[PDB]
Amino acid sequence: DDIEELATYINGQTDMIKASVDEEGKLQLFTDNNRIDGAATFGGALAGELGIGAAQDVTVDTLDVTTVGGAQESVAIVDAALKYVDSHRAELGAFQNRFNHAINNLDN
Amino acid sequence: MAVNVNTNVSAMTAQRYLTSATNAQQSSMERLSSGYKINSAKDDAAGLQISNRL
Amino acid sequence: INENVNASKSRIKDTDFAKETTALTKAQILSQASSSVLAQAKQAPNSALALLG
Amino acid sequence: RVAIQEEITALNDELNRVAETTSFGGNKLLNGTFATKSFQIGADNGEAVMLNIK
Amino acid sequence: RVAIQEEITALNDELNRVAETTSFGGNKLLNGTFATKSFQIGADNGEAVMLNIK
Repeated sequence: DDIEELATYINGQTDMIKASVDEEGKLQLFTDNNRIDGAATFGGALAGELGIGAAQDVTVDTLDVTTVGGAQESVAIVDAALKYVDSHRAELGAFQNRFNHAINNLDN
Repeated sequence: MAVNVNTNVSAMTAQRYLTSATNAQQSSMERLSSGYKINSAKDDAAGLQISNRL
Repeated sequence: INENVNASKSRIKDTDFAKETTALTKAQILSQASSSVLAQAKQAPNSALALLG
Repeated sequence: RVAIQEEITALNDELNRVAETTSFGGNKLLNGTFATKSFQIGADNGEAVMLNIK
Repeated sequence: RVAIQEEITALNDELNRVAETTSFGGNKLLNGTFATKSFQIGADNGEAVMLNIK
């Protein structure tokens, strides 16, 4: 497998990790903050062959896309943001339904 | 709740979706006449630059 | 010289019927398409009055 | 053979020029400056395909 | 035959890619990571129907 198809393989194997290639073969590993808190430790012969890299914190505010590398990173950040927003939307939704059953209960 | 006359929430909701329905419909009826789906930068800012260069 | 300058006096002044006919045919489609758009665009005020008789 | 060499070196300039003129909007397809360019053809990230033009 | 081989290895990457791209909203249908999933298709519980995608 070449460098780019290896990134697709990792994405398919697990949804816990998002991987991509920027401009020369460097993998941009991603970690969703709302569920994978803590640093990620890398191991295996392939990890040593590549670069382990440091844990850099990125959000939508610092999300910039001027080169293809940041573009593959950005969709990963947005996907985590959308999941967090949707999950919090559900929290308000359950709050509304708990209250709809509260209103008709109080009337009883 | 409130069977009132001063506020019509249902009418307001129909108002908003009517606005969104004919805003996209107004966006159409001009891509067909012009023959282009890119005629203002608001449709696709990135598409405009590359299309003009091409 | 006369032969070659006459060739030069073509594609500079003299039109090829290939791209001109396709341009004319294409322009007819836009003219017919937009004219049909007026048909669906004139009825937009009609739908406005439809809400209240 | 001198006359043929004149035609040969003339067509040689064509080979070099065509490698410098094929652009596609300010790019350079056959110059060799077109490095490995990855085309994102997937819904999610990472599912791209790289293409190299020598 | 070398040229044909470049075509076979090109389509070979397509077979692997499509197996790892077909997702249906974050799942993986053809990667083999989709084990036996039971679909509840009845009023009460337990009488689901299993489905496996190899």
